[PDB]
Amino acid sequence: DPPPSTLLKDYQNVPGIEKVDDVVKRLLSLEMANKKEMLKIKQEQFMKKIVANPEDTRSLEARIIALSVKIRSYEEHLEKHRKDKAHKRYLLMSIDQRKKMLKNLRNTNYDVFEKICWGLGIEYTFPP
Amino acid sequence: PRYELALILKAMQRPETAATLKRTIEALMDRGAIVRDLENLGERALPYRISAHSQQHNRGGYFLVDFYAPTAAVESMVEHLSRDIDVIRGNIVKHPLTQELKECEGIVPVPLAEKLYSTKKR
Amino acid sequence: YHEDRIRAKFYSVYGSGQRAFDLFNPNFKSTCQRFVEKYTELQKLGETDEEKLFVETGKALLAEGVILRRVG
Amino acid sequence: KNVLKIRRRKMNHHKYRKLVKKT
Amino acid sequence: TKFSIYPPIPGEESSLRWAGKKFEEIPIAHIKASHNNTQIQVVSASNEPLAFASCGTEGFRNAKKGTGIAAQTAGIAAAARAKQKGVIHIRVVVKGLGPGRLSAMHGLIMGGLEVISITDNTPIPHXGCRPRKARKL
Amino acid sequence: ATPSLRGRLARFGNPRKPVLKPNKPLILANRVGERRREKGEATCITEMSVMMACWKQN
Amino acid sequence: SNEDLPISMENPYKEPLKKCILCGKHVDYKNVQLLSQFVSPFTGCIYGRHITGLCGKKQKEITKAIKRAQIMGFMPVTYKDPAYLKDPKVCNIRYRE
Amino acid sequence: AKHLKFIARTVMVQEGNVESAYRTLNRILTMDGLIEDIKHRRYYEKPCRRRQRESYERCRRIYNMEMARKINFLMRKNRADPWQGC
Amino acid sequence: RQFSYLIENMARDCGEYAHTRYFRGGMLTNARLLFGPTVRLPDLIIFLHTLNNIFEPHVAVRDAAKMNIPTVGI
Amino acid sequence: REVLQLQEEVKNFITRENLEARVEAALDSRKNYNWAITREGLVVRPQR
RNA sequence: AAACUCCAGUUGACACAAAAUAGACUACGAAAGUGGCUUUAACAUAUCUGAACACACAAUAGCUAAGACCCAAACUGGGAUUAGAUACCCCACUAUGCUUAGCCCUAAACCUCAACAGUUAAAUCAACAAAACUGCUCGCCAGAACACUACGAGCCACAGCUUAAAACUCAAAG
Ligand code: FES
Ligand SMILES: [K+]
Ligand SMILES: [K+]
Ligand SMILES: [Mg+2]
Ligand SMILES: [Mg+2]
Ligand SMILES: [Mg+2]
Ligand SMILES: [Mg+2]
Ligand SMILES: [Mg+2]
Ligand SMILES: [Mg+2]
Ligand SMILES: [Mg+2]
Ligand SMILES: [Mg+2]
Ligand SMILES: [Mg+2]
Ligand SMILES: [Mg+2]
Ligand SMILES: [Mg+2]
Ligand SMILES: [Mg+2]
Ligand SMILES: [Mg+2]
Ligand SMILES: [Mg+2]
Ligand SMILES: [Mg+2]
Ligand SMILES: [Mg+2]
Repeated sequence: DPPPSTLLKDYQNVPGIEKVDDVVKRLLSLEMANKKEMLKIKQEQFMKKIVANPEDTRSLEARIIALSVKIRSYEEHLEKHRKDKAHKRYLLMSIDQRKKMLKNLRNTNYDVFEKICWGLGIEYTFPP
Repeated sequence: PRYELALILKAMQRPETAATLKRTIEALMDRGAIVRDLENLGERALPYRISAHSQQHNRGGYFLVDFYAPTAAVESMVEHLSRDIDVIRGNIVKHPLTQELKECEGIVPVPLAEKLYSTKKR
Repeated sequence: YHEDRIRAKFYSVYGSGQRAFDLFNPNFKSTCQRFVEKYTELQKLGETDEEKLFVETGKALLAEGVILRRVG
Repeated sequence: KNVLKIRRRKMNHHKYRKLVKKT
Repeated sequence: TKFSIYPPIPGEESSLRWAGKKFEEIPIAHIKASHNNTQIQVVSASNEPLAFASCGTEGFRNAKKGTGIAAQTAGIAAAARAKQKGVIHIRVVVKGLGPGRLSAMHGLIMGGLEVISITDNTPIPHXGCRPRKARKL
Repeated sequence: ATPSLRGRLARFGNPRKPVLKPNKPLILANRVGERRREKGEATCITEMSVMMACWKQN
Repeated sequence: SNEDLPISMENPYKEPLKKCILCGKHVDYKNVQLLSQFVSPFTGCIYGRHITGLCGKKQKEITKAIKRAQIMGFMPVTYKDPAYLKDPKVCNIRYRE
Repeated sequence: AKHLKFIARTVMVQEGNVESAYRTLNRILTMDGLIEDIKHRRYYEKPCRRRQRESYERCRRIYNMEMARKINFLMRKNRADPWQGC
Repeated sequence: RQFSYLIENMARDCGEYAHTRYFRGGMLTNARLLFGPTVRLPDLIIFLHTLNNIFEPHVAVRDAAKMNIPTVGI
Repeated sequence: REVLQLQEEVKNFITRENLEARVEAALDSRKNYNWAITREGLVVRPQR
């Protein structure tokens, strides 16, 4: 996971935040934020690493990355909450929606599809 | 994120109240909280008799602690407050001022529902 | 109609005129109608600001002896 | 609607549970 | 001054007195109006029992206890015993919606006691114990 | 103000479950209910109990 | 053609939308004086919107604030605090008639 | 139990008029719903039966409140016949 | 009923006929029984008000069409 | 603008150095959150 | 009537139970379900459709193991009623309702009204009910009864669930 000192995605690019007081820095860091704020940074890092245009979020590739970040969050929640049936359904559905996205990407753009699998560590399995 | 600790303290003299307040703030700081402000709401009669730590309290000192803490700190602080015998009631809520009120245009009138039943002649 | 915007503003600022509407007379003009007419006449002069034009309209009526008691 | 169709099935099921218990 | 239906607050200072006694010192008449019986206990302001009378102690038996006349008879009996001990003004606290809810107070007044306030303290659970199942009548 | 009937009933347009289940159509009739006679109660119970109480004493 | 034909506008005479007394004002559980105005003086029962006259949003806010204040040691449950009995009446309910 | 006694549901008697005081108290409990709630709490009402009653009581409010709104709207026309003989 | 008197005078003045009263069932479709076998029905019916006193179409509108009588109506 | 505002507020935040002084100041001060609303929608602050 | 009198009333202390009012609100969730307070995590999919069995869920009742005890309560006992009363009424008290960990996989699980898209034009339209329809797709139904059955098969289910016939009979059933 991103270090806790990491600045929030909103305040990371505001000018002069590197010189503010240490109290202000930790107040604007991931430590003092909820779990969703760290997930945004995770998605950002994956988008920059894998996607050619990080700004385009409507591409089939950005949607796969965004869904994979959600999938990982559900797996972490389900690790603590084992009998949460509502979230278990959301995980399995999300996994099935990423398989459909990956199938469409494999059919359209193979070169980019391979990069998604490498960066996100997803193994594409053919259905039974 | 930003929280508010509504701390009802036992009816004590100023030196003991000061010690309790300092002790509670020190506990928040030990758990990584950045305490922002301390407000004294005054000593008043409790709305109902509260029994805490084998003592029946009819009066208490109402205080507010504005602080920023990590989400994990809240649970730990709640446990610490339970063990403090000088605290009658202690509750941590998400600070109300963080929640922003959406602008309201006003009350929109809803017309009487129509076409509930067919217009056949009964 | 275009003048309904003027009538609405006039009714809000001054309220219903003291003169009672006589709907039997086809040519009856009310205080609001007089305001619309003056407002329109001053629009022909070429004033482009409604608020300024509304203020000028009221002043002309006051000069003519009309009683314009604002709600305030 | 009346419950005559349900009533036939109700007696069938009751008698079945009674038969299964007995045997 | 205008009459205030709201009782005088014990902490605040009030001018209302009854025989030189403040509202907090007037004896309390606890009435339990059940569906089958009415029980009246007059206690002092410091919770010292003074008088007790129920429809059962007045000789009514079985369904005859669950009547207005039976509760009125108990009220008169409780007032008589309370008036011997020095009670004049009483704060009535009634509990339950039984047939003798109002009749019991009439009996207390007919017995020479003056009711200065009426409090309803019928127990209402805010969600509590599940009551008995409905009857098939 | 009359409570709303929008979305309360089970209809094709209404996606949610029905809030209300009227056994009769919610349509105003052309008549109102007849005047109901008051439940009869025994009178002069208190006065009867004073006379009867004195009879016992005397 | 003709200039006297009606034109298409939004109703100029349309009156502004009504607003509840609490519209645009923060409701706080610590503000017990305000919350007490919406409960029964005798039973402490929360008044419905038909009595209080609040909009759906403010009715929910007031309800949640009362329930919070009542369990956190700020507000009594079974009655209205006598100190607030003399505050302005804003509820359409008459107990004496 | 925990709350201060003699504040809730307490009514003061004016000039020894106990009848008027009891009627007031009984009216306060009725308007708040305590009387009707107590009666329903005597025997347990099962969830399905409670939902069926609330649905019935709600439909009855809507109908009764709409009938009353029409009665007050037409009461103006209870005037004497102006065209008697036509 | 506000104009029943006016309409009845206007008909008498122009030598025509007025029916401003409660319209009994069958006045037009059962006339030969109500009036007589040789009765002549109206050739034109002018409705000055086409609605009855429950805000529904006057029954004579339908009955005039059944009898193929042309109708003028406000 | 938010970072600038925050950088000013942190100057007044309670710290271990000023904790004791801030506790005494709080004990002296009184904060009131109570106010009433009229039928006209006007706030009536408390007079005490 | 029985029961209770180790009872009842006032006052004080006092839950591993259940959550008045708000709610005349109509929200959340795939459905089942969800209405005391706080906090943490959190509510899939940038075309749609797409499983009795694949996968994951599924009220109440019930099963296995370990705990909790206010109240309610199948069963059972007592009282009464009755021709009888294996019921309806009264009393007492269990399994069970709760928690933890595994099962079981059913409902009038019905708002008996499928998902998505669109329309209010004309013959609107058997009746009733909650007006009548178009495009598209999946699922399902072809007289009643036999039959939520038999047999076979699968299942932590073993008095179970799911799938599910036939022979004889009838001229109706609905
Ligand atoms: S009308 Fe604006 S919040 Fe109530
Ligand atoms: K509750
Ligand atoms: K149903
Ligand atoms: Mg059979
Ligand atoms: Mg029906
Ligand atoms: Mg006996
Ligand atoms: Mg309710
Ligand atoms: Mg699908
Ligand atoms: Mg299939
Ligand atoms: Mg289940
Ligand atoms: Mg169980
Ligand atoms: Mg029991
Ligand atoms: Mg048990
Ligand atoms: Mg259901
Ligand atoms: Mg079905
Ligand atoms: Mg489907
Ligand atoms: Mg079955
Ligand atoms: Mg089978
Ligand atoms: Mg088999």
